[PDB]
Amino acid sequence: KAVIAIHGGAGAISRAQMSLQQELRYIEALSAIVETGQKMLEAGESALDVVTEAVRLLEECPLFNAGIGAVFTRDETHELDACVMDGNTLKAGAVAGVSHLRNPVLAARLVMEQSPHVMMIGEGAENFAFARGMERVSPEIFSTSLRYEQLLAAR
Amino acid sequence: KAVIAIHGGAGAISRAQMSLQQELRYIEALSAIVETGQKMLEAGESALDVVTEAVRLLEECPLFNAGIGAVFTRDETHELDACVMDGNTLKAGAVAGVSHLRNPVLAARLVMEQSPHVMMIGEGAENFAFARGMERVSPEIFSTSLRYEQLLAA
Amino acid sequence: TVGAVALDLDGNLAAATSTGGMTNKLPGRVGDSPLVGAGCYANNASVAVSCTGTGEVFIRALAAYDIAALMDYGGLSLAEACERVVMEKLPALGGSGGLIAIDHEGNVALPFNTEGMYRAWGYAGDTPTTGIYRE
Amino acid sequence: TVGAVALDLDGNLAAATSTGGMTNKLPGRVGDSPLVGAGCYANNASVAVSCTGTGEVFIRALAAYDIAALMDYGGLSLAEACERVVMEKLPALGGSGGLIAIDHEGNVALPFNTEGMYRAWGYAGDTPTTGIYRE
Ligand SMILES: [Cl-]
Ligand SMILES: [Cl-]
Ligand code: NA
Ligand code: NA
Repeated sequence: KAVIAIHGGAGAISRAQMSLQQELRYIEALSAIVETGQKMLEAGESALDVVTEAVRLLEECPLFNAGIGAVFTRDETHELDACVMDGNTLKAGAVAGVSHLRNPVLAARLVMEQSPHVMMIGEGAENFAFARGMERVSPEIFSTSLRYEQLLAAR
Repeated sequence: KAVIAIHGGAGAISRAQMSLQQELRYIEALSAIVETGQKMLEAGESALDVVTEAVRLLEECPLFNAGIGAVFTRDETHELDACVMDGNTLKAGAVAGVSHLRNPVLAARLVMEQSPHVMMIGEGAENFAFARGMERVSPEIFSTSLRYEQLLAA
Repeated sequence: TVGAVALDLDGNLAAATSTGGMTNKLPGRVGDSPLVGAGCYANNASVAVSCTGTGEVFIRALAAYDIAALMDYGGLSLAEACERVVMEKLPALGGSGGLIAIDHEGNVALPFNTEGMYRAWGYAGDTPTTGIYRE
Repeated sequence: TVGAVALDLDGNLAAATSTGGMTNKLPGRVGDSPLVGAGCYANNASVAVSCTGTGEVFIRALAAYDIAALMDYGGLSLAEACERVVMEKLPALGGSGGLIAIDHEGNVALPFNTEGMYRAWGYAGDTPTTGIYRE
């Protein structure tokens, strides 16, 4: 039977500090994304397309530390990583240290499909993606007041 | 009981294209470096210090594609990577895409020993190494006529 | 960190992981998420895995590949391998976090050694299960 | 690519790998050399490994850790694991290259599936062996 699982991160998620309504925002976002994946699998979409779309949506979701809602580095910058692997072919693609790609998982899929490489980093990963028509963004698009406050608190 | 092995790259090393004198330069370089390792291990030096020094010497050796004698990228640049791992603690350190560090394996040992991290990349890796007193070099120091000709030939 | 694993109707496994990394991290630091076999792995012979947690330890332990190798070579079940890596091996190295895994037979595991992991799973054409806290 | 593995008098294993990568490679491409478990691995309980070859395939197959896992979980000898990875698994994925390995018992292996591998080894207090070609 086709099946999907997703995560949005493991850590010290505190019940005492949450309201039910705050918890439900996360539950609703996870339910919406796993349901999108289930429907795609039911429709005969590939595991590779299902995991890419589920991760793009978790990136898009500002509640999760990937894409929009990315944590800040020491320098108040965003550096994003991602990987995708196809268990059939054992091909994989990955980017690390990218700041100007809205959807790291799509750039990781671009590395797998439009290069002979598994892993690209930094400015070269970005230039590879821009040469293939992927759009350049300002890392400011990832910034959320919630994650900026965790940085200020972290200091 | 104590033992070292080293390599200088696996690939289509062509006997037809080599003279004996060219081959002996590789044998001499490998022999010198493995003997430094043996001596260090005989003397009770740690496996981690033995592999770090053996790799710094293979980086130093222009006959091998690491450090001095690094191949050129499509852009006629050098991008160097290295990793070291300590089987006792399972700590590891690594750098990738560094151009301004003479000895990548020493920068990777710096990541292991002087950061809480395992892997640093690019300018961030370089800045971390410079903050810990490792010298900045021009990537020009890695360039050799031999490797530049293999780039033109490609 | 986010991730997804899936087994499709053709019996193919895949995995993806994406992250911002760790709050206040050193510029240039890479964790497990983009490393094949650390934060992300899939193989139709075994499992698809996506990890979340203290990246350094997931790299040192090759967490994702270790699930597969424990099943493939060690003959552990998904549940046995997940327990071994998340509840024993990663804490022994000072690692905290969790992962999601689906095996080629469609068994699913969402182990974590943390207070929480934002997670969900579902069989195609069924209602999904969501979770935040421990069971 | 260059590398080194060692076992010391205290019984500790270590590995290091360093590379310039590939002539004419795309700027930003990372091969196996800096990736824990792909181009480099050491564990006192198992093996130290340094790899050299077609990096992408060493990453996909987790070549260095695969040696350790085959020995640790599969109960393969060093020679058996080296044969499995370098002579069977890597060529099956279109990979070529080799590696050096030393296990916790001090067995040493320098497998390669290529025309050559620049290599050397020696026991403490014994005479070193060098090699370039096969045989
Ligand atoms: Cl309520
Ligand atoms: Cl002669
Ligand atoms: Na997000
Ligand atoms: Na060199």
